[PDB]
Amino acid sequence: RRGELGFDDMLSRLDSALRSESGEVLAAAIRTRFPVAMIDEFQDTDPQQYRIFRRIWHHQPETALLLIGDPKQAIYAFRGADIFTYMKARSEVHAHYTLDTNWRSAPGMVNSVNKLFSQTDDAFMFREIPFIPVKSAGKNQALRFVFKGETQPAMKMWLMEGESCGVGDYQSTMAQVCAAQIRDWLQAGQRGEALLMNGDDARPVRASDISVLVRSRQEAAQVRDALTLLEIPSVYLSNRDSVFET
Amino acid sequence: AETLDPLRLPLQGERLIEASAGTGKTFTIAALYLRLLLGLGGSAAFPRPLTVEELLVVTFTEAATAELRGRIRSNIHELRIACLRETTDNPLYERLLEEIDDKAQAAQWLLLAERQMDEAAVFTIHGFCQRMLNLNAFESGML
Amino acid sequence: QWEPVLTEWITAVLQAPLNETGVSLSQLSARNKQVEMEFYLPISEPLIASQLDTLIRQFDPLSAGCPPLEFMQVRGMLKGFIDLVFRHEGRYYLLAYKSNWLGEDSSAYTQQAMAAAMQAHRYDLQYQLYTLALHRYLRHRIADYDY
Amino acid sequence: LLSDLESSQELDAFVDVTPDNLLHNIQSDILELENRAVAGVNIEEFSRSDNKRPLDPLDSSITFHVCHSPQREVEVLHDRLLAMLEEDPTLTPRDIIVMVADIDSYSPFIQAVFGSAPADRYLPY
Amino acid sequence: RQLAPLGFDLMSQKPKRGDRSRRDDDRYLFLEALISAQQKLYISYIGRSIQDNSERFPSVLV
Amino acid sequence: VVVEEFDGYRQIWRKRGVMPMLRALMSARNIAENLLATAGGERRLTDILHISELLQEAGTQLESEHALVRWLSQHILEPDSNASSQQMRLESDKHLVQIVTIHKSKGLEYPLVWLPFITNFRVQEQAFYHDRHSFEAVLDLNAAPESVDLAEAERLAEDLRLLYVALTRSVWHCSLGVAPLVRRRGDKKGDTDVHQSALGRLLQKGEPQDAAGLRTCIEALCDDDIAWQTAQTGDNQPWQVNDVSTAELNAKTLQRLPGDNWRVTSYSGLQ
Amino acid sequence: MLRVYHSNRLDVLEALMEFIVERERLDDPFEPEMILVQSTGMAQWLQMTLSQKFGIAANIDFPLPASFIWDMFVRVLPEIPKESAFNKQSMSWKLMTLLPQLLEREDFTLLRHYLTDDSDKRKLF
Repeated sequence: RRGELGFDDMLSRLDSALRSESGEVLAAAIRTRFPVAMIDEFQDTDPQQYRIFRRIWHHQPETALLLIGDPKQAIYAFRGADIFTYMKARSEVHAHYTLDTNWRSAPGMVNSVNKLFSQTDDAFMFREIPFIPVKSAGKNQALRFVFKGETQPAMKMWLMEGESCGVGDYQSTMAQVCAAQIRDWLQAGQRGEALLMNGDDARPVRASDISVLVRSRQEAAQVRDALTLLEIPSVYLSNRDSVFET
Repeated sequence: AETLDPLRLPLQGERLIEASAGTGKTFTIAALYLRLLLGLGGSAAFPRPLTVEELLVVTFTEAATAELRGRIRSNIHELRIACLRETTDNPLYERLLEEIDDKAQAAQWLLLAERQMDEAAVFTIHGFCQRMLNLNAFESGML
Repeated sequence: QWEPVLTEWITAVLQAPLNETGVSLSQLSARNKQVEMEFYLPISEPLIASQLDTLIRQFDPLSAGCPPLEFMQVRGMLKGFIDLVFRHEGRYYLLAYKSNWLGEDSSAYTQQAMAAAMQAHRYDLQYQLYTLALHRYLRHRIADYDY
Repeated sequence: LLSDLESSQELDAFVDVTPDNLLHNIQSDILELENRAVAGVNIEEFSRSDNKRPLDPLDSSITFHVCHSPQREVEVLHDRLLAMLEEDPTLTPRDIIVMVADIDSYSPFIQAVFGSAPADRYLPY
Repeated sequence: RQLAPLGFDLMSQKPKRGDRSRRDDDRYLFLEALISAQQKLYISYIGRSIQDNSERFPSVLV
Repeated sequence: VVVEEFDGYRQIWRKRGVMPMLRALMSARNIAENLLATAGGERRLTDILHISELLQEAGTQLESEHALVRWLSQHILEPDSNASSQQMRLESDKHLVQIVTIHKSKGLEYPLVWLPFITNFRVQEQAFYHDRHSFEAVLDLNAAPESVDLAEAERLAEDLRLLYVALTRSVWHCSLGVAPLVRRRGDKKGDTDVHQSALGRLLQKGEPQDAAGLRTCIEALCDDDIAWQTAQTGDNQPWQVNDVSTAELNAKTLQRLPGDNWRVTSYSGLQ
Repeated sequence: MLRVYHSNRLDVLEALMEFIVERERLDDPFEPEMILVQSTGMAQWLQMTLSQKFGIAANIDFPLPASFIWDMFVRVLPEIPKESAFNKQSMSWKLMTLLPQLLEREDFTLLRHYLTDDSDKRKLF
């Protein structure tokens, strides 16, 4: 009645247009428009989007479809994405291609990730999501986070000691342990003891290098309160609060 | 599964690329864009070379689309310079220059791609849906 | 309801001649008339009000009263829109329209009241700039021109 | 379309521009219809770099500026226009033009940064 | 500034010499702005985002 | 004197607008220098500047002067989040510890990453799952246990994907916080709920164990890259500032007037 | 004779127009001088430059090329009204009446599928 439109209303209108009988010819017009498609971030794909892309580019000749994505990064299920659509797409298509080389992290962290996720079979508990061991880069094989004592390992699982603990006490103890490790890295980093070494080049660890990865706002405020007690300033990048509420 | 080479990918039918975390996905996308522009691959190539306004790239995040458009523009300019000079400093650009036999027609096509880079068909999902609803409004029934 | 009185008033305006010889508006052809002449007048000196108002009062007899207006030094261009310019028997004439006339309803709009309105609303500077613009226009257009 | 006319009389009055500044260099390269871009087909042309045109470091004719917001952009532009007015003693703000891609988006920021200047800093807009 | 065509217009299908488009008009406007500048040319564009500090690329003409 | 200068501020606000009045207020009172001299006042100054920019952006679209005050009071009373009305970063030069959620860390890069709450999990209660054959969204309004189990399986798969996203963002070093967390209300029941989480499904191989079993499963996968240590509660000293001095800087001053009185006017301009 | 004046800048063309006007005077003083422009700022700058060169700039008409072409159509060929019957709004209000009458044809089935689904006289206009 008002004539307005929404973000998902465009997808619903295109799916209803391709659902009709004449709109198939419209799909041929799309085959006249772009005889190719390269779809990035296919893990964040609604079923309407995949129904459209199957309506246009299923089996027609001279048109190519390239679904470039990652099933191990589909974390937007709260937004509307769905991994079962990706499993249906993997069951429908025939060819699969993967990227072997990893250019970001040190080979110690890569070996830790390939060791932790390949303990059992089907670690993602689904049959259509297999895990493969990725390979580290040749240019980044000399990355070392060195401490005052010796070379610090990649993954350090700080096991909190005790039989049974609550939620708030565990969060407070692990926030205090993280703040103590942060202040130890900053106290030894300003004297040239804790370093980041690429081959022979060295860099002291500043406050911008250490980052705490949380999941909720309450535990982020807990980390910020446990870190501001030791005279360490910290920023919250995920702060979406309005300026008018201050 | 098999390993993915950007200069040996058959661009026929439906293909599923699984790019892991930290891999060069935007570089592989730019390599496949240059492959679709110049028409490289031999037997696994496209039947005809396409222009900039015929390659459709769909990415969800708008900043990712802007970064990919800027990177593809920079790659087009670098490949045009490397084809005019018959030399480059990148090994993938070296293999791209080794795959082509002609240099003048490829340089003219890269110059026309640089001039038509503003009219590139690299949009988002909702932007592509709105453009298809506004373009063919008769068969769809959109205002 | 105003329409049948307005048209006879318009013809009463058109029947009234406005000249020193008695020339009406119906004797003017389409090529002789020119409505809404827009002119641009340049000035490269800083326009001093004290050097201009005294030059006006030296020759204009209506500047006996009318204490001088104050304005800043204006250097540049001046826009103007003359209502009507028309020639007749080889002589050019200017015509402007003023139609507010709120304070008069009787026949008191004589030459004294019109001169008082010209002194109050300060239309003397506008008419002098119109005469200067028309003199420059007839000098630029017509060769061998005399004012 | 103009050259296709049969009874057309073509007259050319082109005043040549002496190439000294960078903007005058660009205008002379456009008027003379020549290609000054060095591609470097050989390694001898790629090694040496003196075959191009020398650009003086004090030549502030063409400058490119990177800003972070529409407010900071015109805030930088106002200071740069003040520096340009201070650099030349004979320079009129009428001879200065500012063109924006969208007038309605930037016009609040332009009015904000042009009204906030004090009396010694205010230029009319 | 890009203005998409109506789609069912026949002038966009078979272009002639005297046809006018907004993209070519904007490119000729940039050329006339380059030529019409006598003394100084100033160009400013948004390069970094104010929200997430993302790199914003300039136009193809610049 | 304060009432007179506030009446002058009202005159500037009625003639020139919002930002000229705010700039004259911040220049006459010199509150910006006092907020920059105070430690922790730079974020307040950036918030004041953003509020001033938003008030200037909203003041041009409104004719009345009280309408902007009503709009500001309404936007104070309305905590709705727009893309323009969000808080920005306060400083960029000073290095700070960047706390970032797992969804906002997708595609980024960090040298050292600390994960203190990677063992905390939450059980999905509602029965909204997907069929394993038709791959369609099935919403079960009745409390059937099969739908609850099929939704908890998808919740555990989402938690494992979040664990892989959070693990694959470190470059040099990542640290994990492991603890025998029990979601059940019983304190000492002989078993912990780490097998109900994403990390314990890989540590304990999808089997319920105890704290000693979790410790043996941690110590079983010990390599050169993977190590463990106990949590030590202790603080010695907060930090050292090690500040440095600032060099001298000055501002240029314009010598003359910017322009003469050049304007193209009419007769009405001279009257 | 159609005279075409090619020049690099606009000041040479303005000086040539000034020299043309001062060289050949008009026989009719009340005849307007047709200078075809596209925008109002171009006509304003031309008026200011002609006032600077001549001391005055009056009775100079700046019409559109389409308006001048239709005026020459009226002046040359008789029995033609001053306004065209085929305008944008006139053809729109004509086609809003004509399109429901032409829906029964076979060639207009696409517009019938676009229009006869739901219509509160919004898609038709």
